[PDB]
Amino acid sequence: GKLPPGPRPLPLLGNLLQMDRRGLLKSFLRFREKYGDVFTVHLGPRPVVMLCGVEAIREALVDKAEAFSGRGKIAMVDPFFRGYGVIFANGNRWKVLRRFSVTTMRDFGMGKRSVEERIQEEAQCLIEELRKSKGALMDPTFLFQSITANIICSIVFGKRFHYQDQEFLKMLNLFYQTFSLISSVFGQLFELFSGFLKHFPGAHRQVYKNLQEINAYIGHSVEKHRETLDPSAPRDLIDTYLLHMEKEKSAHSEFSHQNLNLNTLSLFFAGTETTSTTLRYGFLLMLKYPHVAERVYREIEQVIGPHRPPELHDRAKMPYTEAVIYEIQRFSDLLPMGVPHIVTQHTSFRGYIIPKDTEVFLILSTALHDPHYFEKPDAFNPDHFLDANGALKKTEAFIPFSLGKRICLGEGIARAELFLFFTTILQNFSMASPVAPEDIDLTPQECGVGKIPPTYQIRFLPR
Ligand code: HEM
Ligand SMILES: C[C@@H]1Nc2ccc(Cl)cc2[C@@](C#CC2CC2)(C(F)(F)F)O1
Ligand SMILES: OCCCCCC1CCCCC1
Repeated sequence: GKLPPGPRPLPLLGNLLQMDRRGLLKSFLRFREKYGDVFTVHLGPRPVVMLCGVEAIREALVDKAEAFSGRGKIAMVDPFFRGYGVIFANGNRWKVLRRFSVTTMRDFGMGKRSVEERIQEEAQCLIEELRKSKGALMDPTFLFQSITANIICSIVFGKRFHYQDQEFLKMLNLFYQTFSLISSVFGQLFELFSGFLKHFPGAHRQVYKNLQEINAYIGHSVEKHRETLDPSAPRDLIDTYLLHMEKEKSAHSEFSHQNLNLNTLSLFFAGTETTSTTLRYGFLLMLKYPHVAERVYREIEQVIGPHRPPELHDRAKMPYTEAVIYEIQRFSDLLPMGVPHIVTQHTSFRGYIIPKDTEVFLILSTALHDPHYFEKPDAFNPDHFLDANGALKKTEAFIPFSLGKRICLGEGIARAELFLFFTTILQNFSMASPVAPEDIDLTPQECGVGKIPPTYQIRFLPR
């Protein structure tokens, strides 16, 4: 009837000396073997409760939704955010920010374009730039970032940036580096001992300087918007929000500038670096499994044809591609420990008691890798999402977007980018590398808050 069991901690160090040099996750995986699906680890001074397996995670996020809906914090970025912006917002600030953030994808501008259409145009620009490389080896990183970021900017600032633009390439670089520093080994140790490390040089200081610098750009852009603002013809997200700041009198209110900047920062960042990451991994996987690429190509050829651009409508008619995409995300396993939650009350769980405000990780990646749902789960295989006839077999253990109240509000957009971008690129190209399939190493560089694929060279060969 106490906190869940786990390794016995030491005062001032916690469970430091039972961890696993590999990582926070590899550590937690070892503990799971000993203590089962629900257990307690002391990350430095605090207890944090781990939940593993799809049954436990659903039980928490869905069945006990009200209790498990709070947001914890990530030590590396907390000094920057400190509770502002939808990702790290709690209580009413979150209720407000979330509602707003959702109803501004799901509610699109009267005259302005569709979400699909924004993506469909991007994809073109992209193919019209892959051709302009005339088949050269390149690192796709900067481009995969470029296309996903332009989808947000489109909604947020009402516009896009050119792939060969400088200030733009500098920004996307601040994102990439920040995300990787958070996912770094220091970044993990920082989770454990931020209290002490705060006072010394290290990545945390860079992640701050980066966040400040992006936020500065957003800030200026907000100022520019406020000047040219038209009360009865809003251009984008920013305009919409500036018009809710119509609530200047109503007295104690959640639409601060701090929220504006921080919220936007929050979206850009999440919407840019996670899809881009998935795509990046997608194409590495295609290099290692050309048979899959070819079989996806065939379906595109057999359902869409070689000319007309793919569209969302086609998705129903083409299961193999969908299954491949699902498998990419499942295997990409982008947010292994999800993002930290907290319990909003003294909370009863499988006979244990988790006190109000205890941090709770939902080890999402124990779901995606459950052997009971995926034969040989360590291995990349589209079959995982197909029945006996090659029809799409959805499964309730596929939760890369988490569940319940906090669940990704980009799911719609992401699943649309992954489909359109993937199939459009493949429609017009085929993949080549100097490296052989047998020799392609999938092992990530960085494996922390986020799984970051190893850095690779690829070429795009017109079809
Ligand atoms: C395949 C790509 C993506 C994956 C795997 C993914 C995954 C996740 C996960 C695991 C969470 C936290 C779940 C939890 O709270 O327990 C989350 C939340 C969030 N995602 Fe995504 N995401 C993706 C793409 C996107 C996109 C396209 C956007 C659009 C802006 C986005 C914006 C957000 C935001 C703002 C949150 C915080 C939601 C909240 O706390 O209320 N993400 N996502
Ligand atoms: C789902 C979510 N979105 C997000 C948004 C902003 C910031 Cl600073 C960090 C994140 C965060 C992330 C991420 C991966 C790099 C894209 C994080 F790191 F805080 F956990 O995850
Ligand atoms: O508040 C905790 C004080 C002790 C911190 C010392 C550890 C800091 C992280 C690396 C190993 C030593």
